[PDB]
Amino acid sequence: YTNINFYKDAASSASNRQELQQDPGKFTDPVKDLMVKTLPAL
Amino acid sequence: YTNINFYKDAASSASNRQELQQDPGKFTDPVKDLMVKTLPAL
Amino acid sequence: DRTVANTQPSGPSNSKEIPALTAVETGHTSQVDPSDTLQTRHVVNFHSRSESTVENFMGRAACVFMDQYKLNSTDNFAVWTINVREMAQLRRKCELFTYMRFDIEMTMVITSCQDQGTQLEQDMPVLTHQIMYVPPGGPIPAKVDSYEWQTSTNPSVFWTEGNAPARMSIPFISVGNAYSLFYDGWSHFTQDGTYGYTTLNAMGKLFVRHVNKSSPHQITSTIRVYFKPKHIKAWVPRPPRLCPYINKGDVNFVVTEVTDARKSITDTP
Amino acid sequence: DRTVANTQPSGPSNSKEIPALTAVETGHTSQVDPSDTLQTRHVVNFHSRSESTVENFMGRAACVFMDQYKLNSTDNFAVWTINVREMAQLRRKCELFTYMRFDIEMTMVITSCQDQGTQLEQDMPVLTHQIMYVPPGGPIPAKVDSYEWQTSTNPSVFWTEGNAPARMSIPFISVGNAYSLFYDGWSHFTQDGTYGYTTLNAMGKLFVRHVNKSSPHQITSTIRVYFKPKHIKAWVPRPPRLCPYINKGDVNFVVTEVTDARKSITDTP
Amino acid sequence: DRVRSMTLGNSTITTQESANVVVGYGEWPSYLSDKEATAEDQPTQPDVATCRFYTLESVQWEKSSPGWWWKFPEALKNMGLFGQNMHYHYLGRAGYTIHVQCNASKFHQGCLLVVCVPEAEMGCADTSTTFPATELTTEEEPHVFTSDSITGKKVQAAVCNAGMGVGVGNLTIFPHQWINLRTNNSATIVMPYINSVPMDNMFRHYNFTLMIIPFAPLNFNEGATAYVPVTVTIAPMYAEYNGLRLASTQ
Amino acid sequence: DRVRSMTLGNSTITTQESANVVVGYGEWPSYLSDKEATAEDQPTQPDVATCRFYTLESVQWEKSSPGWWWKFPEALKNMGLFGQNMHYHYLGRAGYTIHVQCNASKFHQGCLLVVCVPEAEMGCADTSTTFPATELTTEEEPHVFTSDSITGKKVQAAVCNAGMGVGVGNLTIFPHQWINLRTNNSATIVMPYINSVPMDNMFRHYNFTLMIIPFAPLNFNEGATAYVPVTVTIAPMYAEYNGLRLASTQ
Amino acid sequence: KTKSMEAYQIAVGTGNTDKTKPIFSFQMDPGYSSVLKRTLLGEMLNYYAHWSGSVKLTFLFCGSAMATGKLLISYSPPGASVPSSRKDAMLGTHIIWDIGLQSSCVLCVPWISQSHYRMVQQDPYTSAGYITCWYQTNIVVPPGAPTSCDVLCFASACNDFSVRLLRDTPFMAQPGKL
Ligand SMILES: CCCCCCCCCCCCCCCC(=O)O
Ligand SMILES: CCCCCCCCCCCCCCCC(=O)O
Repeated sequence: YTNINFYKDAASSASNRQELQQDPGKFTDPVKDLMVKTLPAL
Repeated sequence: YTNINFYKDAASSASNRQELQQDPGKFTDPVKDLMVKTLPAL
Repeated sequence: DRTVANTQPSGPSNSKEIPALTAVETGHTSQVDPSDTLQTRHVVNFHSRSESTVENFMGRAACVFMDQYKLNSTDNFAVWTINVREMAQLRRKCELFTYMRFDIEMTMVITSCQDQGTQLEQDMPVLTHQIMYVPPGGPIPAKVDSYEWQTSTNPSVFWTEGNAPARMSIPFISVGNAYSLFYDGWSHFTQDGTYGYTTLNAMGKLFVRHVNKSSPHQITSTIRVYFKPKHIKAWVPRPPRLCPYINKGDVNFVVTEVTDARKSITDTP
Repeated sequence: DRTVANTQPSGPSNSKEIPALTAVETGHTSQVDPSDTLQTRHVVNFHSRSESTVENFMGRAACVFMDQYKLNSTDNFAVWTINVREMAQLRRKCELFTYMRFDIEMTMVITSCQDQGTQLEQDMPVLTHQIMYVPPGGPIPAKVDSYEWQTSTNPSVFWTEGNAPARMSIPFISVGNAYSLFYDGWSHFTQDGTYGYTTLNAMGKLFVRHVNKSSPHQITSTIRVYFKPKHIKAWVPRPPRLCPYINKGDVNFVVTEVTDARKSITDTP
Repeated sequence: DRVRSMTLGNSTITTQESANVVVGYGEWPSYLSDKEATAEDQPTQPDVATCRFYTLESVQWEKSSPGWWWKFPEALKNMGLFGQNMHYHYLGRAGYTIHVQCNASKFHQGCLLVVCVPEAEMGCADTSTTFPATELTTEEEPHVFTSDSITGKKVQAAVCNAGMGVGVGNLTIFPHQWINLRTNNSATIVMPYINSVPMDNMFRHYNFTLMIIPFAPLNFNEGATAYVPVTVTIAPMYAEYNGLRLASTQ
Repeated sequence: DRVRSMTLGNSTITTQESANVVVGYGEWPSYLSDKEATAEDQPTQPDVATCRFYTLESVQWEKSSPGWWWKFPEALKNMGLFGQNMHYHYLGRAGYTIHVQCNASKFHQGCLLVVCVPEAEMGCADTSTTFPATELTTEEEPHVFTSDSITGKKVQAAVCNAGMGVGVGNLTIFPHQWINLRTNNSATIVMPYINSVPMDNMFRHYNFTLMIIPFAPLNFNEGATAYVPVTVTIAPMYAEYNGLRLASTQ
Repeated sequence: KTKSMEAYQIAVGTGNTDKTKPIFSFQMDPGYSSVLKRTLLGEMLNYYAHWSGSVKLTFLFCGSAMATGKLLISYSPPGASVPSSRKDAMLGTHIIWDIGLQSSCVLCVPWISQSHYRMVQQDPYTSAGYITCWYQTNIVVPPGAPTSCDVLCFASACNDFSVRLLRDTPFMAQPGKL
């Protein structure tokens, strides 16, 4: 079970509750030039 | 039957009512040194 | 379902490396870890961010509409314009993103109760209800026995009382590529008309009525609708709304306070 | 499912072996078998300790809560703090271990009855009930028509009367690694506050109400909740409680008797 | 097998008549592992300074003595560097070995039960109110049981229920040993760390309680020594501490 | 090369204008070896608790200030767990890193000399008598020099001789650094353990003395800030202790 | 100041008076402490009932380029009273910030807790510590420069932060129909 669809329509399906994907780099690091933590920022 | 799960969650499962494991040595024999029944205790 | 990062052992250090020092004018958030500034041991973390996902966060029913219709003029049926800006509980959650795509799974709860009168002796059979979704531009009924109720093409659901609540699924039915919750524009090209998100909201209406013709004494019913978004995708996170809502149509607000007042700067309760 | 040990044949013996003699000051329980001190035959035992397991022992529903709410101020809804120290039948069974991990399978039974009055003529449709579990720290409703009842995030169950009783499953929701039934400590770090297990119990509240708005005459309902632990693990067995319970909050007791009085030391009934 | 010698730190205990030591539940105390750890810091691990025998005050076993109890680990405060580290540390872990000494001649009779009850909870004499924290722990002298029902804002010290609402004779389920004057004069019990959370504050939590109850009354004839002392010695083992801050005055 | 970052324990020091750190005599501090050891016991070696930066009280550098001196390691007592271990331990070993901070704008001028003198001995103003131990060490405030000859049962605090009977300008032989307001605002000196015996009592022996003497007087015009503070921070390193007994009240 | 821009400004001064008193002090608890309750981290934390991980706080010095000084910021683990002197605050997790070209320093709280998770609501069993700041050295400015400057603080979670239990936020209420 849990992987059998009894309805042809795609909207008639269970929610995707077992997906884990992350990408925090979009907001935390938006700078064009790479910054190294050990090296001075400026 | 009896081994098919229709729900993804693990809590949504039947109770484990066919398990038999015992370990009475924890309480009956807590002594550090081994004691032999035939041999005198002290 | 991966776990969070583990902690790495550290020791005393004296060198020219400066992980702590940084510049906040660049617009970058520092990535310093606790091991970088302190001596830490090695621990294995099995904690998982499994319930912080958008799909799980939005995956729970919430009330969107409530109205009453009676069985004994215009009080025999209810009319609702499908919008998600009528209940504060779900409005605040869905205003954290600018654009969103999702598929709703609507359900309804219908209850009936006899009205208090001088004479209450009556015997009535079971009751039945009909719910009809009129597509945008379709004819709207004006009476309980109007001709629009025969749903040749429009969807309809019939639910006899005493059974399980009805449930239906609706796909992405937006003209654009996503649902625009916030729209900064005017309806007309001359910068006139209605300013707000009402222009882009073109969802149809909903009609509920009693199938039974009449009762010896008045009976009133209440319908509650719940929505659950699934297969959801979100874009452009937004800060949470501080001020309480005033009107459903617009985002007008009153001046509020950022945080609760404290006695002094160095006051620890 | 293995069986118990079989009996081995024995015969007359005269030697220096002393299985019977032992020392009880060591803290060890003697392992003497009946064959060691008597002449026994050979028998095959097929008896199995299959119902003495903790999982089977705890695997049976027990009543945990009972209250009444009415349909016609604060009597229209019931509030319960989720605790397992309110019914003696299940409290005694769960106090034989110090720490335990388990998953409950809650079910509810709801019954309604009309109240005795001078005028009883009424005709009412079926009734519906809602049960809401408020997580710790969540807002608590103060009225039947309060805004907290729309469960945007909190769970809820709707059960129309006449159908099968509702059932739900709840996982391990404790902050620590197990449920501490007995806690020998104080809430505050200055050795003050409340002494007992109440500090560690942080479970949320439960709310039950009537979905129907009103009835011509008063109607009262009663809800009973049953819990069944499954996937259970136990640690640190404890002696059974002798004295009857006095208060749910604490373990206060009165002096009792170990055993029933007999006429004399050599009195056989 | 009667003789045994225990050495820990700079202290040594020697016994000539005793029984085999009892390890609590069959598990020797050890250090916390990385997988089971939850904290994120470098724990301080003193070895010789905070892990050694500490001899508590002694008590006299009279003929009518009902019993005594101690509530560790708070009783071990203000002694050595073990208590000092407790004041400066929010969290800690430790294991203990308990040695109880009581000696008599061959013309004396009596029996003692030494048992460690984990998470023992004491009820008040007045069921409608609570008692101050001084009654449970004093940290200097043992608290005494009683042979009759008592009243007030105090624990029910009746020996029949032992203050826990359970039978006194059923306490043998927990790790225990017996001291019979005819056979032995010393009892030793090794206990591992038992708690729901990996680490907890020592001051506000009482892990275990040591109870000594005389099942057989002490009896002797004229001319024998009437002063029989009972002494308890405990030694912490595998002490670990996480979290450093200012000292707590308590 | 101006920027430098130092991390020890749970404390971190950041500087943006400084010079390369000076290691005392070119040897980094380390632990005692077995061959060079003389004691017979297991040393206690705290790592995070007793090896971290400790910021002392600050002082104001006025135009007429003659200078100040501090006598470690006694000045480091009663601060954290470093002082507490000293009371309970007869012997100890440690190394130190000294960081001195003093900042000013580009319109201020002045120079400071920071030098650590090992085994510095101070003579009395009255050559025929001795001074009490309070004059040498107070453990709370810096002792001040003077620009003229003084009298009494006190040390000769004249800046000309510095209290040691030697020229003030010849102190550069010992490890030292200079703080010039035009160039730098922080000085860092790392010192290893220097003593004739491998270990010695901390209370009764003063290993080294930190002296700050302004060779160039501070000068500024009207409108500039007149309150220039000087702060000293020291962090013990590789602390080791042998010998445990009752605490010493001193 | 809760309805203005001065709530975010931590004033600093150059003087000899009150140099032994704390600059600011507040509770580390993110769930209910008024200082950081309504921040971005707090707002998402109020939709949940359990939390774990580490938090990092950075400070920006908004002053004249000619000004220089040092500051001491410390975190005291729970179990004792709030520190009242710099000698009490130097026995915990502390970092010394030298104001300069970088103009920012980061302080990290290394998740010191007895259990794996804590509770967002205030409960005596699980509580965090206190954050305090002190004067390592006074602030020195040249003549012709502003005497007083300001400091701003930013708070964010680390990479080991997680929340498990799901509840509703307590910051939203609807008295009547909109
Ligand atoms: C009653 C049976 C027919 C019901 C048809 C489905 C109800 C129509 C709702 C469609 C719109 C759903 C999503 C809109 C949300 C939004 O406006 O952002
Ligand atoms: C009514 C639908 C929602 C119901 C949610 C489940 C009920 C919450 C109970 C959770 C705690 C169960 C186990 C606690 C036992 C204990 O406190 O030892």
